[PDB]
Amino acid sequence: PIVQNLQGQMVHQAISPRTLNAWVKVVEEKAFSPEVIPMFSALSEGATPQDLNTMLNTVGGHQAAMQMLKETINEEAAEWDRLHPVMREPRGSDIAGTTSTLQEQIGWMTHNPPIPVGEIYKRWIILGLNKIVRMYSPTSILDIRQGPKEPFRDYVDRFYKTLRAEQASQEVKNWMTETLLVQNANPDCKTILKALGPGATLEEMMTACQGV
Amino acid sequence: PIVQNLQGQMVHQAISPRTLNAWVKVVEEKAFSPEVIPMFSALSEGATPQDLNTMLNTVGGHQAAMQMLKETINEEAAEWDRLHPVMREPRGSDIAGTTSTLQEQIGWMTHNPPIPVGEIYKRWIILGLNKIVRMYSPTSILDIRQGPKEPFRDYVDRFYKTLRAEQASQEVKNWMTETLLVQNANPDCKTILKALGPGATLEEMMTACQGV
Amino acid sequence: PIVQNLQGQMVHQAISPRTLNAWVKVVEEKAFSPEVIPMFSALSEGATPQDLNTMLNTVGGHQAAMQMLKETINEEAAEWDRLHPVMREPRGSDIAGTTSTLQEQIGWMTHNPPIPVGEIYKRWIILGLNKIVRMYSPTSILDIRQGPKEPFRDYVDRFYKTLRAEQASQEVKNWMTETLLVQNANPDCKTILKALGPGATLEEMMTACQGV
Amino acid sequence: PIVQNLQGQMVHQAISPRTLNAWVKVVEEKAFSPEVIPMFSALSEGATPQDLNTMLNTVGGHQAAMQMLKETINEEAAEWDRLHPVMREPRGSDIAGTTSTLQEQIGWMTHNPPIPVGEIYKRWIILGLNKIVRMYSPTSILDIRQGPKEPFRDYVDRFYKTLRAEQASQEVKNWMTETLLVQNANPDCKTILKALGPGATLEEMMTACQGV
Amino acid sequence: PIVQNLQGQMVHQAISPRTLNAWVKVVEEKAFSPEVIPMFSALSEGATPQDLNTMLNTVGGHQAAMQMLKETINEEAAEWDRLHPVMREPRGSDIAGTTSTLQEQIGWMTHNPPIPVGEIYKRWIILGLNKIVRMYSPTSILDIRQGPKEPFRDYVDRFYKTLRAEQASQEVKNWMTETLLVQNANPDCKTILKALGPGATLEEMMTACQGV
Amino acid sequence: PIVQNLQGQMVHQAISPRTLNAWVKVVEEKAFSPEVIPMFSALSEGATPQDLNTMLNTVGGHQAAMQMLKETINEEAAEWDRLHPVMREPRGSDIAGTTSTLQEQIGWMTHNPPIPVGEIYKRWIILGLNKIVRMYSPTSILDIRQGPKEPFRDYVDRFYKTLRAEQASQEVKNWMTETLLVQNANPDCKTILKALGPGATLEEMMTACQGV
Repeated sequence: PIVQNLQGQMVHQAISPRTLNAWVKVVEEKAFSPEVIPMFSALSEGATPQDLNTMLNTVGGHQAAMQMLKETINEEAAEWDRLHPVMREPRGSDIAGTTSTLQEQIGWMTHNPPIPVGEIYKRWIILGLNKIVRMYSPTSILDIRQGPKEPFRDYVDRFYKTLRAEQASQEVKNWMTETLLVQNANPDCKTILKALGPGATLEEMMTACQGV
Repeated sequence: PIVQNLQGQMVHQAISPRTLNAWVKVVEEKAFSPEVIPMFSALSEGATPQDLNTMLNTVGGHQAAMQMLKETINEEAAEWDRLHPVMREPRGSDIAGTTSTLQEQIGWMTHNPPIPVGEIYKRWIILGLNKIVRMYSPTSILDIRQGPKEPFRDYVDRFYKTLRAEQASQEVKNWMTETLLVQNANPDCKTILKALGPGATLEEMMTACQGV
Repeated sequence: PIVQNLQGQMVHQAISPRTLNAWVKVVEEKAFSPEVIPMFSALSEGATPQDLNTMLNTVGGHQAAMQMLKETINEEAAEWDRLHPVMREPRGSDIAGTTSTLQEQIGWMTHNPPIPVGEIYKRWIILGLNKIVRMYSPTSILDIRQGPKEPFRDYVDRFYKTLRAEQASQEVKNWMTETLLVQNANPDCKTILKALGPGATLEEMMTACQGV
Repeated sequence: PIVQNLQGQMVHQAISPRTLNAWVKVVEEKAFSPEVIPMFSALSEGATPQDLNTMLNTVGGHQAAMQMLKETINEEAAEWDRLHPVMREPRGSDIAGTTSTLQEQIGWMTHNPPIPVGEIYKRWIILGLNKIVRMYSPTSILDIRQGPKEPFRDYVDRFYKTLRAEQASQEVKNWMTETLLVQNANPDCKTILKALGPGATLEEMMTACQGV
Repeated sequence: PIVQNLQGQMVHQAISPRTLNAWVKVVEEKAFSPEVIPMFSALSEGATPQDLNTMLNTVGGHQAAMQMLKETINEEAAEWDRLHPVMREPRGSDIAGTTSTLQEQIGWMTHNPPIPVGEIYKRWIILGLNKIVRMYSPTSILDIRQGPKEPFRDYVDRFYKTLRAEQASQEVKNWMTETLLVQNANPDCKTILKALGPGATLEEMMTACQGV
Repeated sequence: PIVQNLQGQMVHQAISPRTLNAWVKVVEEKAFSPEVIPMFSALSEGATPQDLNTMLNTVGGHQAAMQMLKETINEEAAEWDRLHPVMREPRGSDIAGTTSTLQEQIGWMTHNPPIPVGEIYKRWIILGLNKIVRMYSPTSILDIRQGPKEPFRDYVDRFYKTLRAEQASQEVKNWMTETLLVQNANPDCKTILKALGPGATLEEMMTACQGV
């Protein structure tokens, strides 16, 4: 993070060892389940590009995913260089924190019109983590179907946990929650849900189908 | 949370990783048992809408419940937009922290007459968590009955833990504690309780029925 | 708790998540063993009524006990209303933190002559926790008796752990420590203790009876 | 502890929940092994009598020992009252924190000539914990003897761990370390030790007898 | 680390016990897997040479590796002495924190033109940890080959985890990711990958080969 | 530690309970393996003699070692008294923190020419811990020999972990690393090592002998 020193100048605060241990535990245990993106944004809230790189580089496992992340960051950095022909003006590799010093990063982040290289880079990281979260999804929403004995609440949990990983825009997810959620319910359950009509909320669907 | 910087301006404090881990543990382990509402209010005490969204989005399981929560927040945000036709005046989606920046959220929360979008949104969240807590209750108070060998204290614990989840107003809960608590006691126990008359406190009921 | 802001005004400090987790662990594990009262007073040291309510409401189990606590607090609040007919003058429900805002609570607690609603309410809570601790005692001091093979130290531990829960005033507890402690010792042990005469301290009793 | 407020007046700091949990763990697990006295002095370093009472009252087990502690504190408080016939002048029960408010305790501890009631009371507590540590010693130093197959280092560990609990003054402990340590060694080992003569240090004794 | 005292002079902050326990856990558990270098740089962010030596000296196991580290630091210190013939000008052993006091180290690190002996020494340490990480790699990238039944994602994880340890420059690693990654895939998988042509990204390779 | 109060005077900071628990865990678990000396110096970084005594006195086990430590400190204190015939001038027992108050210790440590009794005493402690670490070494370097099937890396780890405990000066340790390390290698391994000649570094030795 960045903290102002008592001497009246902008200074780095090192990302806490407790925060790094929390992030490493998150990635190693949850294995790019979609709640990894909000944990990244939460743990990384004030991060410089050096702090962001520290979070990525300390992940030990999943080096296939962490490579997909690096090469996503490289194409985002390339598009930045294309959009911004040449404090310095930061190149994409400066925002990615590879060709810039910590003092340049703080210089940009605290400039009079701030150039928020920590936020820009955290966007490119979250774009890469999105791609990874989609790829690590073990199944796709059209293949989520309710078992003949399965509680509708457990099927709904599976459906929406899969729908978090799915790529499509909110208009398509709206269509999925309207149509697929009913269509993939089991034969007894689906009758209950159809009897509600198309406007049923998820609360109405679950409470109507509770204990079917 | 919000904290004033030493430079004399309002600034964000990121929700602590320890607080996020505590909240995620609460939701994942206690699975919307009613003590989740007070743990939410306790852990979320100073939260901006960005902090509130961070707490909701980091929950990994229970995505059926977390969807019921989101669509509750959306209808609360819609009613806000209806009640408040158009710093900006915050739209419901601004209070829900989706269409507003963190700097707008802090701007409202620290305005000279403060517009407390963190508190307003935390109300809408607690309304959704209430609906979820009721739905995740495995049984209803009229079906809580004492076993013929069950200690009256364990039945009272089951009864009042169920009565926390129940929807009804305090006048109805008063009626439930007066009538159902006696009526659903086992045949030996119920005689002891009836002998106290209708005015008995819960201490009087439990101490009279101890070791029946 | 209450903390003065750097801007020169009284402000809330939220009860720490670590303190809440510690209190919840205390209540859930120790199940109103008498050391719950001092842990409450220790963890709750600076608490406003909102903080006190947060501590009570986050307990998940023991909802029979937590109901006995609420209805104790209600009768204490009723006696306060009776003793104090009508910053505002706080009603009993204001001190219990149900009809008062956090800003009213801090207003009273930091008034020029402070009205210490956090301390008053913590007294009513400890009165209720006392009643609960007595009721959750599995046995009573006149039924604590030493086994023929049991070490006198283990019997003394059982006796005084029971004597903590017992209701009676210190004059009665003095009589209990003088008479019952000897009278309920096992037949070999009781001879050793009687040989000391009535003035023996607990150290003298235990050291004389060690390894009997 | 005591901390000066930013408003320029002496104020209480509540004993940390982590410190209380550490003390309770110490007492419950180590069961008045002699390292409990230094852990008490370490955890209690700045304590007021209210903090000291909080540490004692939160111990759940060992209520025989905690009673011996209370009645030791009472006789120390009685001797204080005898030595000091009557801010107020603190009575022994004021120093024990039972008849004094926290504001009186801080008033004495921060008086212009400070009256250090926290240190005085911590002395009386450590006197009681000493008596308890001696009584909870499972054996006495004259009964610590080396087994015929036992390593001299393990016997030395047993001997000095017992010698910590023993009551006697340093002159007597010096005699014990000189004479009993050799005299109670096993028959082969004792020959090795006798060959060193009476002036041998414990390092010389252990290194000479290593691997006997 | 270094922190300015409130008296207006540069002062040491001791490396936290939590940070030391975290580093010792990292080295002892992860056993110079390549994520040890970023954990070192993360935990050591503000370190003086005394703090760096404290991190190295507290490692208990792996004393073969920690000797390779010391003798790497010695040759780096020798090259520094060669490059810099003779506050003092720091000798290599001063930068390694062996012949310099903590007050000299802080004197250099806070000099008007700062001489950043903590950063210089942390470079020499990371050079030694690199050599160790390469040597502790159980296999080399040309020997990483996919099993006939092994998922391509697990092979990619093994390949890139090995490629982290490998010595070669980024141009050689680029060649390895282009050619060896395909060449060492199993016979069915390798056909899928070859069908993409040479320009395929790792995302394209993994998504094309998913569930082969 | 020592911290300046906001009132402008030097004051004690109590050694943290987390630091004491960390030290007690270190000593009890690692049992004077040589990494105990750097953990002591790390955890004790700012310690007064009272803090140092608190660290020693809270160790529960190993009372043979802790006695060797005390009597080492006593002879160091005696040599100090001999070297320094008589704020006061501190006697050796004042530096050992037994005959001095905490306010005398802080008085010396913050004197205008500081008399650093905490550092002096920490030296005497580390001298005693060295003697203990040597004595608790289960074997000596001339008896460390490689098994016929044992990996050379595991033998090197055993050798250098033993060489940490060994008493001798760096010139003798240099001779040991040059000659004994080869001489005590197993018959196949020793041929590989001899083929390198006498100038081989430990990296060269281990990499040449890897997988023998």
